[PDB]
Amino acid sequence: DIQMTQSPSSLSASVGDRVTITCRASQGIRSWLAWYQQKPEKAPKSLIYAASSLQSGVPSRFSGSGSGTDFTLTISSLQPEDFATYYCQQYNSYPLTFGGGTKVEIKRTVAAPSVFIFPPSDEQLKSGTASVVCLLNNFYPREAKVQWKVDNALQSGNSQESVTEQDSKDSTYSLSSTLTLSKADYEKHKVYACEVTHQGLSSPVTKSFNRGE
Amino acid sequence: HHRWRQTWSGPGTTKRFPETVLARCVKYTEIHPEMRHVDCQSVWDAFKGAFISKHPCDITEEDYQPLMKLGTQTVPCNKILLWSRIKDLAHQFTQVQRDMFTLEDTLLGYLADDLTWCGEFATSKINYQSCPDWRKDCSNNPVSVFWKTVSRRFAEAACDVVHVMLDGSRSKIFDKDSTFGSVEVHNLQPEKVQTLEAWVIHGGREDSRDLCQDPTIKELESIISKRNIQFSCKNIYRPDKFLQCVKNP
Amino acid sequence: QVQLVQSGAEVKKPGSSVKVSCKAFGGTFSSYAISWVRQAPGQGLEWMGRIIRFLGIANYAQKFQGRVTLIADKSTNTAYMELSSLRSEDTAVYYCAGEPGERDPDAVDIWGQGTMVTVSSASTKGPSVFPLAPSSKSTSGGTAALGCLVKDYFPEPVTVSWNSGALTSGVHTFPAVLQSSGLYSLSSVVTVPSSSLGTQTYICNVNHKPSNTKVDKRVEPK
Repeated sequence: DIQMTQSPSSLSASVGDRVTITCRASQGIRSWLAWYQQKPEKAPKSLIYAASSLQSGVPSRFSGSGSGTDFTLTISSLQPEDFATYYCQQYNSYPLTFGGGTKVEIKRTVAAPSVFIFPPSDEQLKSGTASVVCLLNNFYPREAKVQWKVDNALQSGNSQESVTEQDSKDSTYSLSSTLTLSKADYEKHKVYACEVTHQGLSSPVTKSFNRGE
Repeated sequence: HHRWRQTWSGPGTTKRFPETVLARCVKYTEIHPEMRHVDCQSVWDAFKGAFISKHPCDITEEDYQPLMKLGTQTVPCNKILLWSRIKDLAHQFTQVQRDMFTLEDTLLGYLADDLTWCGEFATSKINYQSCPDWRKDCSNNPVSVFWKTVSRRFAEAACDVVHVMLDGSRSKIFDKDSTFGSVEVHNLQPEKVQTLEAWVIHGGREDSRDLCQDPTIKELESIISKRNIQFSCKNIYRPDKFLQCVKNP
Repeated sequence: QVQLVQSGAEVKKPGSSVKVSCKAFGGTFSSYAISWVRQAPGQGLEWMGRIIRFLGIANYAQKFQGRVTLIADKSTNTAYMELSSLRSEDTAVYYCAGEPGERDPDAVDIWGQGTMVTVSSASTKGPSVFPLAPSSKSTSGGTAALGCLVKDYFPEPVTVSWNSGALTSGVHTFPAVLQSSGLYSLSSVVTVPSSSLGTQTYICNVNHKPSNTKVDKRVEPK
């Protein structure tokens, strides 16, 4: 297969910026490279074919360059509707292969998370399960680490997290992390701690509660 | 500038030309779902409009522009077979290799293939009695101008490896004054086209020699080398065996 | 104005097959070939195969050869992708797309809206909805975080609103996680003025259409 490598994986930029993202093929593909745009929960949209040719209706601020192995997509002046994921695809030969994509996200100032912790509800504890929720609210950049600690013992394999898309108004991210134990295992321990690492915090912050307090 | 005259040296407009062009358009749009947007009556009207009520030595490429807009067809640039003076085997090849196109496998080429047509100055009448011969009467006739106009656009559409079939038995394997030699080769786009690969088809001779060093092949190599396109030449010694072998790829 | 329109979302047991339709509407459909691409949740685009409309001949990626059939019958206006022997890892949005035919193969210029296909052994189940109550441990000065935990449902999706859609500002409804159980879990939170908590009613409205489950959960401090 022809391996397509896109760089960077993520790009932070502002409205009015000149933005250049790259796509490299592991073999020669002549000019048979396409660019696609995709936004969250929506189908891709075709931008470029044959390395440099714009699809019908694509704004003139989009351009493409490259022959052989190394390719470029340039947005001359980034507009609000251009924040999206961009995919390259070689159609030189089979199988048709895609790059891993470049997310173009909105640059803003570093913002530390507001860290909130929610013990399990009494109604859930009746059903025999304990879900402990740690909320990291409105932070930037997206890169954040959550570590669960139960009586200062680091947890592994018993938590799942997800992250919102970048907010439209304030350009921040939020993260929810759920620790799940049995009622039996929950009622054994006392101190439930969410430890958060992020660029906006000079040292890691712990949010914690004592069970039944 | 050509002299007014009512009789020509060439065969007349093919019997039932209007009905044949319309029927071929209908048939082509049935075979090709991607061309069912075509209004075949409109295509015929544009075709008729190109040559009717004109002296058939005063035809221009501009006369065919309405037909060329309606007959606009995207053809896979990397699947093109050009040919010069060997239409029979070129068409046999694309009947086997159905993902490959000669000009006559496109809508407009399919409509006009093996047909003759012309009109008359100062009347609305199609001339079924005679039409101009390219050599004996005049170069700029309805048939000749049609094939020049469609051939240039077809050649411009080509990319990657373009194949051309040539007749190795002829005194000029590559003739620079042929349609291939005078129109098609000079409209192959550099970078878009990587390579022109000539297939030189051999005849019946017992003393079978490498024909790819022939001066007319060197002439073709020189033309496409100056367009920054790579040249390849293949001897096809047994075209009957080639056509049986071609089924695999 | 031409668009490709695909069939709706599918939920399939492992070992079953799915047939996704792709029909052109609203203009000239001059595509030489129809191409199929899939996207697993949170992952990139993967090409599956393509079919040339006038010939009905298909090219397949090696990993889908013998599993996928593409149809584009010349006597009807609908194309199909049939994927058989479904596995959980076939869970993805499936896209049809049109190649203009400038090359064989070509870039796609038009995409269908996509068809979500969930492959799972799980059975339809409505969520349990638990409050995430505002407390001192979810307050920063004048602001309090509260929410709802929407736990153990199948399949996707769920919709969450606050106060019947009247509260949208500062709401974060998180992407669902697939638990080891095969059931989904989602949290929805909102930030509200701390001084409102005694007075203003906050209710999360959870709708799971597949199970016909509607839950209203009042979220109040302890």
